[PDB]
Amino acid sequence: FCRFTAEGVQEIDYKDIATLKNYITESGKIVPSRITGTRAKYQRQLARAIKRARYLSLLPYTDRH
Amino acid sequence: GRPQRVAQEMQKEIALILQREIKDPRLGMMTTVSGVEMSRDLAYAKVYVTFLNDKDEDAVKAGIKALQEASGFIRSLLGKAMRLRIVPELTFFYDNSLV
Amino acid sequence: RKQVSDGVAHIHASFNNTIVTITDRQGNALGWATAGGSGFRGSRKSTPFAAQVAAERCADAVKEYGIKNLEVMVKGPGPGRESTIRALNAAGFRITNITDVTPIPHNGCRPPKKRRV
Amino acid sequence: MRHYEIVFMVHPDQSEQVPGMIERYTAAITGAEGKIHRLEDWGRRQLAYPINKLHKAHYVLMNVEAPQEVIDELETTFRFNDAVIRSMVMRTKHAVTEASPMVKAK
Amino acid sequence: SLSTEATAKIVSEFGRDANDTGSTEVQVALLTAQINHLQGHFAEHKKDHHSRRGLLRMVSQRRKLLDYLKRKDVARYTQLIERLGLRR
RNA sequence: CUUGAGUCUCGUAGAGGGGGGUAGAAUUCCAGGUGUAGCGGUGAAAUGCGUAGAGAUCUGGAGGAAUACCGGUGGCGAAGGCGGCCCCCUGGACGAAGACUGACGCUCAGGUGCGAAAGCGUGGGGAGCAAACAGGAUUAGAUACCCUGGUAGUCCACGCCGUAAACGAUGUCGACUUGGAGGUUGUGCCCUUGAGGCGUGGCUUCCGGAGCUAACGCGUUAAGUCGACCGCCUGGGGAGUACGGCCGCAAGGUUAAAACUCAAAUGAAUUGACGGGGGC
Ligand SMILES: [Mg+2]
Ligand SMILES: [Mg+2]
Ligand SMILES: [Mg+2]
Repeated sequence: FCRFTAEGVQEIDYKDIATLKNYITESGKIVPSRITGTRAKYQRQLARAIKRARYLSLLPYTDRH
Repeated sequence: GRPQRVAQEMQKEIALILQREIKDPRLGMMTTVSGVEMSRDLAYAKVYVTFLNDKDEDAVKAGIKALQEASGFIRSLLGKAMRLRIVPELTFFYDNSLV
Repeated sequence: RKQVSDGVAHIHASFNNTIVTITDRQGNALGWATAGGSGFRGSRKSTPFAAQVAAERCADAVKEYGIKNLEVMVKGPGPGRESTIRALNAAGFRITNITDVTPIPHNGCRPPKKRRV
Repeated sequence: MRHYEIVFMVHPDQSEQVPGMIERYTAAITGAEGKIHRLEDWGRRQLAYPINKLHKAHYVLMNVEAPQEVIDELETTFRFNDAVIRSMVMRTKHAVTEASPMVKAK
Repeated sequence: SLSTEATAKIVSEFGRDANDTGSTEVQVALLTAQINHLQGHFAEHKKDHHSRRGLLRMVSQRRKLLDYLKRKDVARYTQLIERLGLRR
């Protein structure tokens, strides 16, 4: 439902933890655009971005760690 | 085939799909299946599932229909999970596990 | 001997087997309950009722150190696991939280073939 | 030289050399046509997940149009050296000199 | 693959002018340079058959051009073949 | 001659490829700690396995293997196919815009490659898994299925091998002809403008008209209309066989008979019966 387009970012800087946290569950699983209604490329950009931030320790693989 | 024997194997498969593969969970809980009652030839499976939803038909009803509404989709799931030509008809029952 | 007062137990909510253990707050698990160990075997060890009754074996160790709080974990989706949690609430020990921590991998381990009719 | 955005952390405890090693690293940048288009440090920040049983790692960032080789020895250095505790190196389409979500909080 | 700058250097001499970009010569020269860049990749990466697939797509291409040129003016062909040091 | 063809410049997405890194779970092992009486197995046991203290828990390590969510008609590809993150190398696609070249084309026998898994070779490597084989649970054919183990294999590197229902069971290219709903990814315009309104490309999907089809259906991503080239078949069984060649180290593949035999083989649909089914 065109919310990333409202933000206006064709390329999403991955360092945006606040947006990433909304797209991340308490477990840390990525919510799909089925419910978030985000377009695929951003969906694509976010999934790769979450892993790299997770590698940098910005995002938790899972709280249990 | 032999229903009382295949029941143990099917219950494990039913639990795995129920817990990790849900996106319309009115239960929103770890609902646990007490038992299953497959017919001869496994044509019909009766799944008796208890609800971690405070054991009140109010919350339980939300899921049992949710259990029934997504059956064809979940049918595929269990239907492509034990190489079964019989995809069991799915039925759901809150169990009075507590009396 | 030494009081802990902050209960922390580990259960193994497997299908064919049902076993709880008592743990110290800093790991160091101390004492345990095996429903199979009660003499229940086969279907009887797996019965949800056996898991519910196994509370007394867990309770006696908890009573020896007199621990009260409840921070316990569930690993494995055992049949009627919620009923076992109800039995722990029926006991009336103060409950702080229960953790649904069935371990999920990334598919790294190779699974073994499923059994067939 | 080509664009990059680079971030790593040094063990928080070894922060004595953290201010100098940066430019001591940019010795490569400053000494091999390194056009550092931006650099950021954030300081000790609690790790979301512990790495090597460590917490509050010393966060730092770099933005350079750098040649193919310099980055290599630069990261092998990190691969070589041990004060650093984890590393990362990613190419960027263009140079980024805008407040980053870490600093933009300030 | 290439650098636009190398393509511009080839276009300036092989082409009559910078705009002259379709001339068979200006075409085969670019293909030959591309093959040389791919050959360096294959020296350590023999496994990368997938990239070899394109490699074929061009050696044959000029091969068609050569003929098309050769059947058009051997004059340029004759010099081209030796200009590009090919078919020696 | 320039629209076919192709180049340049501008981008643009993509599990494309090759290499090298690297992460986190998981599993096993090992370390400890605390902590035991079991444990796991079945329908039940057996089988396994525990006071050496197992089983459980944390803490640690080692190893190998694979990359959850995302993630799906979603892409990438000639196809087989491609699924953690990073970097190096590299193929192709596409849009826009303009120029350049000027028929530079298509198909392809022969040809040369490409190539799922298992398999062969050498040396590797060894989590987990699992043919073979092994212990307990047997007689309608138990020769068992089930559990307990388990080597090769499964991974690597280099080799061979060259087949799979390698399947859209639909050769390649080009042109022509009603719709609608999607997806995807371009990009123009016009709205501030998201959204919105006009577009306009690419690719993909589901209906579906006409048309075609034995029927089934197909249906602008035609099985409609056409064109060009290639490939193939001629009742069924014997039979993709004997044998000969070729290839392969083998395994083996490839090539491909004939003898004899028969009145059908066989496709789609249709109507019913039954049942070891279930709803009302
Ligand atoms: Mg293999
Ligand atoms: Mg075949
Ligand atoms: Mg296939």
